[PDB]
Amino acid sequence: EFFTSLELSPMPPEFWEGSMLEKPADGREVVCHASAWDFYNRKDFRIKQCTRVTMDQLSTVHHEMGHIQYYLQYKDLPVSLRRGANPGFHEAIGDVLALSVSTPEHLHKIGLLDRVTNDTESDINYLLKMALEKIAFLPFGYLVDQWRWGVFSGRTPPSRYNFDWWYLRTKYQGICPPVTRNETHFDAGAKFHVPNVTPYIRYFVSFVLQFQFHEALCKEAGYEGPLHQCDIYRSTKAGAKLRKVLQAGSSRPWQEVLKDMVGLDALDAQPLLKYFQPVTQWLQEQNQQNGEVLGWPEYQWHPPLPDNYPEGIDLVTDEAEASKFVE
Amino acid sequence: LEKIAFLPFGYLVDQWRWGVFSGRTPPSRYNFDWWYLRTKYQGICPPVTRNETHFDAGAKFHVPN
Amino acid sequence: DPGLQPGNFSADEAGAQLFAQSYNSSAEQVLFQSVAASWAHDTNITAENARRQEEAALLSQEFAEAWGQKAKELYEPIWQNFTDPQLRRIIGAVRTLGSANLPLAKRQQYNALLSNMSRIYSTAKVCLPNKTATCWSLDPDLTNILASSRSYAMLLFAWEGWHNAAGIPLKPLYEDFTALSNEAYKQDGFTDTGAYWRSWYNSPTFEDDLEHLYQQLEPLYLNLHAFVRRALHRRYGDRYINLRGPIPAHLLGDMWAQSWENIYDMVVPFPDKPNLDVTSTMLQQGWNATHMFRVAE
Ligand SMILES: *[C@@H]1O[C@H](CO[C@@H]2O[C@@H](C)[C@@H](O)[C@@H](O)[C@@H]2O)[C@@H](O[C@@H]2O[C@H](CO)[C@@H](O[C@@H]3O[C@H](CO)[C@@H](O)[C@H](O)[C@@H]3O)[C@H](O)[C@H]2NC(C)=O)[C@H](O)[C@H]1NC(C)=O
Ligand SMILES: *[C@@H]1O[C@H](CO)[C@@H](O[C@@H]2O[C@H](CO)[C@@H](O)[C@H](O)[C@H]2NC(C)=O)[C@H](O)[C@H]1NC(C)=O
Ligand SMILES: *[C@@H]1O[C@H](CO)[C@@H](O[C@@H]2O[C@H](CO)[C@@H](O)[C@H](O)[C@H]2NC(C)=O)[C@H](O)[C@H]1NC(C)=O
Ligand SMILES: *[C@@H]1O[C@H](CO)[C@@H](O[C@@H]2O[C@H](CO)[C@@H](O)[C@H](O)[C@H]2NC(C)=O)[C@H](O)[C@H]1NC(C)=O
Ligand SMILES: *[C@@H]1O[C@H](CO)[C@@H](O[C@@H]2O[C@H](CO)[C@@H](O)[C@H](O)[C@H]2NC(C)=O)[C@H](O)[C@H]1NC(C)=O
Ligand SMILES: *[C@@H]1O[C@H](CO)[C@@H](O)[C@H](O)[C@H]1NC(C)=O
Ligand SMILES: *[C@@H]1O[C@H](CO)[C@@H](O)[C@H](O)[C@H]1NC(C)=O
Repeated sequence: EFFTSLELSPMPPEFWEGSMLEKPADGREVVCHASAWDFYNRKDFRIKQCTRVTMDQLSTVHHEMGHIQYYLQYKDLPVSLRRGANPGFHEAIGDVLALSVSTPEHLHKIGLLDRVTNDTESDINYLLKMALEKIAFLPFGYLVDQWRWGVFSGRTPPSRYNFDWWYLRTKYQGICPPVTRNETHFDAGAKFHVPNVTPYIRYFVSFVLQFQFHEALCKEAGYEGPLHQCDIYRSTKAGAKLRKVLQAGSSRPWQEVLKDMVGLDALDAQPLLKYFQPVTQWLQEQNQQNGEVLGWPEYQWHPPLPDNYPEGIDLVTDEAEASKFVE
Repeated sequence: LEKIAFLPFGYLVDQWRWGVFSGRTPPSRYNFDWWYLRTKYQGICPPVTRNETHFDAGAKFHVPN
Repeated sequence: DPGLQPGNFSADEAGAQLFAQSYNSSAEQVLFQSVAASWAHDTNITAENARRQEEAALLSQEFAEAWGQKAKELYEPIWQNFTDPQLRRIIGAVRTLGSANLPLAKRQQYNALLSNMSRIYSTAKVCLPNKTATCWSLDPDLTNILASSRSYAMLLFAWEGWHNAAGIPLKPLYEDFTALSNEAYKQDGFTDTGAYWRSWYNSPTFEDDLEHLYQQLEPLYLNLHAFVRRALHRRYGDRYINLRGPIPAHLLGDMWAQSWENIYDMVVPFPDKPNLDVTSTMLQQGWNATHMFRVAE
C-alpha cells in the first residue's frame, strides 16, 4: 500500500496466492536467505524470505520489496536486458526505499510510532547507529576489488597474495592483523566473495549511489529540509520519476540514466556528504575535544600476543560481569 | 653483486616518486608507501620502527635535489 | 637584455629556421653563463655562489618564459604538423615552459624551496649523543663507516642517524614543492609532473614495459638476495636475520642498499683464488693523476 500510494507497483495478485512470505513450517526448506527470486516466465515473480517482528526484518522486507519493484518494471525488455544498468543499481534502488522507511517520521506518520521524537540527541544517536554500517563498509568493497584486480592482472604474483592484501587493509581500512602472518596464509579466503566468483565493487558503488538517489528524489519530493526524515511516501511526482528511471533496465548507459534522474552523469559523494552532515560535525567536535590524531601517524604497529596460547581464551574479562561478581 | 643488487632500487625510487606526484600518495603515506615498496621490490626490512613522521626518501640524494 | 625578446618571425619554414637559430644563439649564451655559475659554485668558493646560481636560474627561466610564450603564440595551431622531425623536437623543447608558468611570487617560492632542499641535504649531519663538538657528514665519513665497519650496532646507529637527520626536517618542504610542481606542469599542459617525466622516453606503455623487464630480471635478484642473506646469516647469526624473510637495510654494502660492492668481504665464493687488483702496478709505476686519462685517450 505504501508502494501504491505514490502510484507505484500495481502488485499482481499472483503474489498473494503463489508467493511464500513466511518461515518454513514444514520441510527442510531454505532457512534464511536474502534474495527475491522471480518466477519470470514473462509474466510473474515471487519472494522467498523470512518473517519476524524486529525492525531489521521489516527493513529487509522493504528492501526485497524494492527489489521486486525493479522486476515488475523491466519485463517488456528482452531476456538479456534484465540486469539493471549499472550492476550496483539493484542494491541501490533496493536500499534507498529502506532509507525512507527507517526514519522515525515515517513510522509515526504511517501509524507505527505514537509521535515524532524531534530530538537532536536521538538524531545523532540514530545517525551514528546507521553510519556504523554505511561508512565502515566504504573502504571495504573498494579494498577487496582492488586486491582482486591486482591478483588477476598480474601485479600480485602468487608469492605476494597476503602481502598485498594486508598492505591494502592497513592502507584503506587501517586494521592490522593481531597475529603476525606470512605468505603461507591466504587471508583473502576468509571473505566469502573471494573464493566464489562474485564481483564486490557493486556494493561500494551502491553505497555511494543510494544517497545520491535519496537526495535527488528529496529535491524532487518538494521537501527542502534535512535529509534524515525525507521519506518518499505520498509523493506522486517522485514515484513517477522513479518509475520513469526504472522503466529502462540496461537499455541505456548508467551514466545517461543517472544524468536523467539526478542531473549529472558521474558519481558524486556530495549527497553523501550532506546526508551525514550533523553526525560529521558532532564527530569533528568530539575528536577536537578529545585531542587525538585523525589517523595513521604510526604504522608497522602489530598488537602483542595476548597470551593467545589456547588455554586462557575461556577466561572472562568483562567489566559488567566482574562488577556483578564483586557485588 | 654490483649491478643486479641495484636494479630494483632503480625501478623503485622513481615509481615511488610517480606515486607521490600523481596524487595516489597524500602527505600521510610518504614513509609507508616508500617502505612497502622497499619490502616488495628490494626485499629490504627497515631495522628500526618508522612512523609517518620520518621521510625515508630524503636520505637518497636524488629526492631533495 | 636585447636577446631576451624574440623578433616577429613567421610560421613558415624560413621563419622556423630563423627562430631555431636565434634560440640556438641565445641559449648558447644562457647555458654558458649558467654552467659558469654552477661550476664556480662547487670548485673553491661557495659563498655568494648559491645566490648567484639562483639569480641565474631566475633570469634563464624568465628568458625561457618569454621564448616559450612567443613560440606558443606563433606555432600553436601548427605544432603537431611540421613535416620535419628536427623542427618538431626543437619546438617541443622550447614550448615546455616548465617552472615559468607560476606567478612571480610562486616562482620565487619554488626556487627558494629547491635551494633550501639542496642546502638542507648537503649540510645535514649526524653524531653521538655526547661530546657533540664536531662530527660526521654524508660522503667523507658516513659512507666510510657504513661500508667498512662490521658491527651491527654501529651500522644501525649510522643508518638511523643519517636517515632521521636528513628526512625529518625535509617533509613540509617536499609537500610544498610537490604542490608547486604539480600546479606548474598542469598549467604547462601535462596531466602531472610524473607524466612529463615519462614523456622523455615517449612510450605509452612505459610502465608496462618496465614491469615486464623487472619481472624478467626477478630470478637473478632473488637468487643473489638468497645467497647474500645466507652469508649475512652466517656472519651475524640467527637473531638479526632469518633465512625466510627480508634483509635489514644497513647490513648490506652501501647506505641505501644501492650497491652491495662493499659486502664482497664476506660473500666471495672460493676465496683461495687471489682477488683481482693492480694496486701493485701503481706501487711500481706512479699513477699521479693522468695515467688513467692517457689510458682513456
Ligand atoms: C628557505 O629557507 C630560507 C632560509 O632559512 C633557512 O632555511 C630554512 C628552511 C630554515 O632552516 C632556517 O632556519 C634557515 O635559516 C627561509 O627564509 C627565512 O625565513 C624566515 C621567516 O621569514 C626568516 O626569519 C626567521 O624567522 C623566525 C623568527 O621570525 C625564525 O624562524 C628565525 O629565527 C628567523 O629569524 C629568515 O631570516 C629567512 N632567511 C633568509 C631570508 O635567508 C625561507 O622561508 C625558506 N623558504 C621556504 C619556501 O620554505
Ligand atoms: C526536528 O527538529 C529539527 C531541528 O533540530 C527541525 O529542523 C528543521 O530544519 C529544516 C531544514 O530545512 C528547516 O527548514 C525547518 O524550519 C526546521 N524546523 C524547525 C526549526 O522547527 C525539523 O523540522 C524537526 N522535524 C520534525 C519532523 O519535527
Ligand atoms: C616516531 O618514531 C620515533 C622513532 O623513530 C618515535 O620515537 C621518538 O621519536 C622522537 C622524535 O619524533 C624522539 O625525540 C624520541 O626520543 C623518540 N623516543 C621516544 C621514546 O619518544 C616516536 O615516538 C614516533 N612518533 C610517533 C608520533 O609515532
Ligand atoms: C570500576 O571502577 C569504578 C571506580 O573505582 C567503580 O565505581 C565505584 O565502585 C566501588 C566499588 O567498591 C563503589 O564503592 C563506588 O561507589 C563506585 N563509584 C561510583 C559508582 O561512582 C565501578 O564500580 C567499577 N566498575 C565498573 C563496571 O565501572
Ligand atoms: C704525473 O705523471 C705524468 C705521467 O708520468 C708525468 O708526465 C711525464 O713525467 C715524466 C717523468 O719522468 C716526464 O719525463 C715526461 O716528460 C712527462 N710527460 C709525459 C707526456 O710523459 C707528470 O710529470 C707527473 N706530474 C704531474 C704534475 O702531472
Ligand atoms: C614586432 O612587432 C611589434 C608590434 O608591436 C613591434 O613593436 C616591434 O618593433 C616589432 N619588432 C621587430 C623586430 O620588427
Ligand atoms: C599535415 O601536413 C601534411 C604534409 O604533407 C599534409 O599532407 C596534411 O594534410 C596535414 N594535415 C592536416 C593539415 O591536418
